Amino acid sequence: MFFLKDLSLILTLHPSYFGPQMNQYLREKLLTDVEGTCTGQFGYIVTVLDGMNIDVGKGRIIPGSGSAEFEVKYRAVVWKPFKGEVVDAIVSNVSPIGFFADVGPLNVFVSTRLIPDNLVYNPSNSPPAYMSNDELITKGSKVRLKVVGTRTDVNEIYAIGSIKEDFLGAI
Amino acid sequence: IWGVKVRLGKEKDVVRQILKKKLAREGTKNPLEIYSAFQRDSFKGHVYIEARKAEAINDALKGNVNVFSNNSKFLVGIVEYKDLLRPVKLTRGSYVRVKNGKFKGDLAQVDEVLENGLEARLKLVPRLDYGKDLSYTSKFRPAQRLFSEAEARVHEIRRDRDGFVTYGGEEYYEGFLYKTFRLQNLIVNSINPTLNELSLFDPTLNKTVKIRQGGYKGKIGIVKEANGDRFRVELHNPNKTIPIPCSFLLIESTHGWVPYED
Amino acid sequence: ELAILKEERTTTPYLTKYERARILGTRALQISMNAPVLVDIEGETDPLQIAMKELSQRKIPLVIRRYLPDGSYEDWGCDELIVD
Amino acid sequence: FGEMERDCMIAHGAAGFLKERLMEASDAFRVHVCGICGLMSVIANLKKNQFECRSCKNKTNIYQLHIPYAAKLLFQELMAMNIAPRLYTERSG
Amino acid sequence: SQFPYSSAPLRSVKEVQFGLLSPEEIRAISVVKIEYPEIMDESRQRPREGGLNDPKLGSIDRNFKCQTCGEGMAECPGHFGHMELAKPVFHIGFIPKIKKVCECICMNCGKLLLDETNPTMAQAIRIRDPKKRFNAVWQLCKTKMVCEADAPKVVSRGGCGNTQPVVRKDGMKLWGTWKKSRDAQPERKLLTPGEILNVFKHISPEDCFRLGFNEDYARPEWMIITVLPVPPPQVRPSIAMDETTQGQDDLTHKLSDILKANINVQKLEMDGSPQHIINEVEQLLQFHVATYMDNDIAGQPQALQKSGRPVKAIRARLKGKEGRLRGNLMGKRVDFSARTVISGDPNLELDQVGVPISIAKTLSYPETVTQYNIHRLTEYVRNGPNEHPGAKYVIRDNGDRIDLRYHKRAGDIVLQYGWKVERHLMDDDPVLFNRQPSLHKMSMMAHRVKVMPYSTFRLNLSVTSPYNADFDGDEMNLHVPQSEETRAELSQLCAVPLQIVSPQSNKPVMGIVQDTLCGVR
Amino acid sequence: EETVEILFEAGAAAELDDCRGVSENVMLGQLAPMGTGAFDVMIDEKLLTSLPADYAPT
Amino acid sequence: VSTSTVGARRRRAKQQVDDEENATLLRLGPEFALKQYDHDGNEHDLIALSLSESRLLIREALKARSRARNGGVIDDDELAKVTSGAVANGVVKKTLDYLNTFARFKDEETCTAVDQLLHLHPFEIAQLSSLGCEDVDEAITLIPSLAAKKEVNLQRILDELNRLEDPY
Amino acid sequence: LKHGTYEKLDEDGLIAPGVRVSGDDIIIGKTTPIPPYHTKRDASTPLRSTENGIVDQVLLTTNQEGLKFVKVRMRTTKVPQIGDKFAS
Amino acid sequence: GVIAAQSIGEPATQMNVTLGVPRLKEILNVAKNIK
DNA sequence: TCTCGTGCCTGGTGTCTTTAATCC
DNA sequence: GGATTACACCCAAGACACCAGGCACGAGA
RNA sequence: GCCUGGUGUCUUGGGU
Ligand SMILES: [Mg+2]
Ligand SMILES: [Zn+2]
Ligand SMILES: [Zn+2]
Ligand SMILES: [Zn+2]
Repeated sequence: MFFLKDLSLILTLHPSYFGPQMNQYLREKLLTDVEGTCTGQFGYIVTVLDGMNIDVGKGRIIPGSGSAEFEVKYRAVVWKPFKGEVVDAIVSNVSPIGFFADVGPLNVFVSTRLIPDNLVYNPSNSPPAYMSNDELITKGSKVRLKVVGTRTDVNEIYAIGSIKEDFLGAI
Repeated sequence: IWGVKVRLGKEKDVVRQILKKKLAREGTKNPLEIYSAFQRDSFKGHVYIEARKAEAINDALKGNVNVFSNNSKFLVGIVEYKDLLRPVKLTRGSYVRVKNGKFKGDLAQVDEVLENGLEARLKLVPRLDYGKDLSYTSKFRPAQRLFSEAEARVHEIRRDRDGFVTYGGEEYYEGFLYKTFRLQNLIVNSINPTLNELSLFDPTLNKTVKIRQGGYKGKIGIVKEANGDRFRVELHNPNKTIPIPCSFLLIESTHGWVPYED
Repeated sequence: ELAILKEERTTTPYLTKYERARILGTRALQISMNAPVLVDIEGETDPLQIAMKELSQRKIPLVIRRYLPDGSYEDWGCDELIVD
Repeated sequence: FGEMERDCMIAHGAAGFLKERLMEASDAFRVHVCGICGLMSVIANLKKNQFECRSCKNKTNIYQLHIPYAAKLLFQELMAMNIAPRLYTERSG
Repeated sequence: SQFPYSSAPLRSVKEVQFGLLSPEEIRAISVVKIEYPEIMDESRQRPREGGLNDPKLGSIDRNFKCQTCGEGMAECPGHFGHMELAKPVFHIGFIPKIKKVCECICMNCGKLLLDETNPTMAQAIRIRDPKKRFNAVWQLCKTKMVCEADAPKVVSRGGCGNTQPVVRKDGMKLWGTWKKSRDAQPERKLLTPGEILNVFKHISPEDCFRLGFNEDYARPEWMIITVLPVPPPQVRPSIAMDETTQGQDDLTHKLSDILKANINVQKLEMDGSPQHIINEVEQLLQFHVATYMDNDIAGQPQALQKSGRPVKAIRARLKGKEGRLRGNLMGKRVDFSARTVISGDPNLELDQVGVPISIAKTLSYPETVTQYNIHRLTEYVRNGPNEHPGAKYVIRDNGDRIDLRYHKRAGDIVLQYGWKVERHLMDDDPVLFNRQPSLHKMSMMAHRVKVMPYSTFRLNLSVTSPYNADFDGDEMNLHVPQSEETRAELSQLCAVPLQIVSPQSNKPVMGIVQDTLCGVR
Repeated sequence: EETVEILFEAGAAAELDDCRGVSENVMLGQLAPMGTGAFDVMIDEKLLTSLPADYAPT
Repeated sequence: VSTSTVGARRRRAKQQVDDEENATLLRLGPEFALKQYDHDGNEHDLIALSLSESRLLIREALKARSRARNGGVIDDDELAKVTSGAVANGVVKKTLDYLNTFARFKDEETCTAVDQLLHLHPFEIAQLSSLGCEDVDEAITLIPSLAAKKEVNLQRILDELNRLEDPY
Repeated sequence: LKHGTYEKLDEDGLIAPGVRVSGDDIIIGKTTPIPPYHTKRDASTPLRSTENGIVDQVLLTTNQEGLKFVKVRMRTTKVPQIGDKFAS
Repeated sequence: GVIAAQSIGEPATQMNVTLGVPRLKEILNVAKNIK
């Protein structure tokens, strides 16, 4: 679920970096450290808005160490999924214990006891799929699932889905 | 029944003293009007005295050096009497903890008890040295390890039966010591098995030197530090340790002071 | 919010002895960690000496944030404060 | 460095010098605190790089402090007498 | 820098929030439950789990890592345990406040005896300071001698109608005398901690605030102790009297006594309790927990060690000249200091101090290596720790020190920018000089070092007056600043010439003296 | 004075210490708001831009 | 590490279980409150973004930055190489391709039409745009919060969404 | 073991008279066994760090309890210098 | 503040109405019954 | 060879009664 | 009728649980 | 082949 968030990062700068392009170095430094990373508090930080024009403020000099501390306030595109949110997906793997679906950055696992009985795993078919008569779940098939639980590793978050409900499945 | 506070450890003495006073005054014009007195181990520092009047309690204790002079006696309720006189395990195959000797603190199985009923034969993991330093205490004992009869055979033994050896006048059967302990020498209650029990059941330093060149020529010293090229000689003559180059030293050897050919 | 605009600054325009000592020490420290020096260095190579030379030519690139009792503050650059 | 020498450095206004004397030149110590409950209850394994205040179930809002060892000692003696000294790093009014 | 890198953000302390530790919280931060007073496993090495030296509490030994944080003994702060008490006991520090709370509330339901309907009382709740408000309330409610079931129709205030007792303190026990409904017979029974504990949990949140307590930080039932926090071994280290014999800290022995006494309270309620015995054993648990925190309780004998001297309780650890606050925090012993007898020298400048060579080789300053001094600093490294001018350590950016006493390949060191060399003290370095007693600010002035033979400190004679120094045996102290920032602070604020005129009497404190003054006439 | 009594009383009434005094910061080992510590020092990003371009951070 | 405008969150006496993220119960946690504040203290509505808005902003930001990296000099696989590092290359490429296969209105002409049509809690308004629906019956089942609001237009919402929707 | 030199001790564990000693040198070697090879712990006595001089005399005897007992007297000469104190 | 404290205390350390240290003590101690 | 007495070590647990001023 | 207050720093020499009960070893009959 | 721990609590006598 996408949001725009106004964030900030404390950056410590060694004194040997105190030159006329200090701000431009910091702008590159902010992007390298923040883009693509995930936190349980906000989700995946996809891209930062207006990176080349961010106002970094003034740097506080740390007493006793000489290094400088900047509070870089910024605005980013963030992606965090939520429990209860119904979403579409693209299946990445199919296995006897369910399937794995890539929803953008991460992967969601749906287990077998939350999958309807009429969807039967068919390995003999070429290519392998969950099949019916007018339904077809191959890789890249639009499927509609609902996120029923979010677990947080603070590095990557893990969400478990379900297709054991009305109107969810292939379309 | 009144309770009375007495000096710790002197409860039996006070009970004794009360009996002597009672018996000595029987039939006189001033009998001690108490019926009984007693002291329970579980109730440290107290004696209980049976009578009809409080004054008799004061009479029983008068002059007793083991009793606290403060007027501290207390009344017991009739409904509390019998509990004051409540008198209160061990089965073959069960575990106990030894309370005495080199095996103090060790877990042991109860193998059997004496006919009379006093000492119990215990099965114990031994703490032996195989006579290694002979010509024991609980603080200078050995680690626990099952008896090994071939080790005893090699190093220092009487066979008595299948898997039974008498070694240094103790009996070991299938690796375990079987030894009699007084029942009062084992703990049978509230034993907590331990983790371990659950698992089981430069060549010129410091040599004397003479200096042959420079302002300190002819003086004795000792090489205190020889890091490289520059030595540290602790001169004898003034209380100072000097930095000195290696070309300047003579070292003592078997025959005199020798230059850098040592 | 807390910051006071340049035209409305009211604190003293002279560098105090305490501000001077902190500026010299901080700038000295940065030079010994190999910060770019803004003046020519001739014969005087001690860290404190170089920092004192920069001060005398009004070339120290630092700003004093003077806190007032209520928590508001006036930022003054060391380039604009008068040094006796 | 007694109480009377402390006062002399205040009079000189040499605040920077006084800080260094009583920390870097003596018994400086690093502690971790929980950003929520403010206690020194953080369990910090630095080679595994994982931190957790079990009471707050908090693995993200955690700060490090530099304080005198004798101050760390003081707070643990206060905790042992049921006094909670909560160290917060921000004001609120 | 002496601290290994940690990704957690570094911040300073802005606020200290005091309060009480709830029973629930004590268990939440505890890492082990403490039950057995036997310190050792069975005197066969490795201390007993669940015992007072359980290794989960921490390491005070150089070779055992902490089983909770994995860090060495230097970094490991220690982790608390907890000790469950069989029966709740009073906190000795809070008894007189507990006593005050009893006269304020109803001893059945716990409601504040007065309402905003009382005009003077409505003024008293407005008082902003919690302590003064609480006192103002109690000053009113003290004379209210019955908890009214009815407001002062029948309007009920939640009261129970009971008359309230006059509570009196008798040592560690509180006695309440109730006036049963002219004069009749009153029966004062003992107000046990457990009885008072239940009453306190029923106090409403709204009355908790009005009593000056605080719902989040100082909830009033937390003044009664039900679970005791067990401090880690860093608070109570062992000492070795004669190398292979170690005695325990006073707290370690005292915690053993509380722990033994705790087991015997469990040993009573399941069998032979002659009631009059329960009161002697429970009071003794109260006693040990009291003298564990404060062993200067007025009106009763002190707890004694077997040596006969009084036990060092936690309260006594903090007070007085040698305790934690006046002895280790407001002042403390410091590194990079020196002391010797002083002598005068007229042929030194006013702001110089002559420093003996031996002292100058022991003290050091960590100078950062830069492009402008790298050649100069390498010369010091070759000379080593024993030839002056020399150097003692080379410190890398990671923090590893190279000890130049034992480095036999000293010639193979190449210095990198950003490293540090701890060089010897050298000419014109500023140092802080000081003579006790420091009666005024010119007892501490910065002088410039001049290294000299012989073992006294040399002063130019005209500075003897501000120090009130002379040379009849006086000693003085020297302190070496350890960084670039403090060198500049010394020379630009504390230096001798800046101190010639004193603010005390707007006049100089140094002049020409003794021989030079006699001679100049 | 009255060292331990102050601290017991401070606990029971949940006192907040705003750390503005000299003594508070000295015993916690932090730079005290006095003399050289009575202000903060910031880096003048505007004045650095008058330096030549070969001094620039990459 | 990285923090936001929202601070403190000091302890309160009464706990709360309106924090657990549940899109059905409009619980977005403490960071995604309805009223946020920007880096100047100004009040601001929560910014939830549909798939169509998000595709335009992210793609624009990447090519404007790419042009800036080139001193001022379409396909998703080309736009993702602007990032630095294989970790960054992965997340950005997967997000565009995911949006490439589920964004109905893939251009700014149609998107601004959808923008004006939609521009009452701000979260629900964003949900309706992301989840395609045919009829009113399909919207209130999968999104059970639209039940008791009594303000449809829903049908004309879905009709315009489906009519603007290009064939495939 | 202590960091100082042990090379001035004779085989009886005692240093002999006439040997100059400096600070931290061991002059009386003594060990204590470690309870339950490589079983002992050093309990030796070093010369005070600030001193030097010559060992003058070594007393060897036994005490009231029958164990061995030693005393080592060290002599040095102090020569007046800058800083020393005098009085009429 | 500290300068004031030292400026008053230092002269006192070297020093029919009451004068000197006993009188100084009455002031700081703001005694209700002076001598 | 057996029994009794003495000495040493380890474990557990206290008690005959016998410096002066000030303030709150 | 109760405690708390009573300069600062520094040096150095001079000291350390008791009693009772149980078990083991040695000597004498 | 780098790391490297020696006590405390008092009392008494002294120095400025
Ligand atoms: Mg003198
Ligand atoms: Zn916490
Ligand atoms: Zn630890
Ligand atoms: Zn009531």
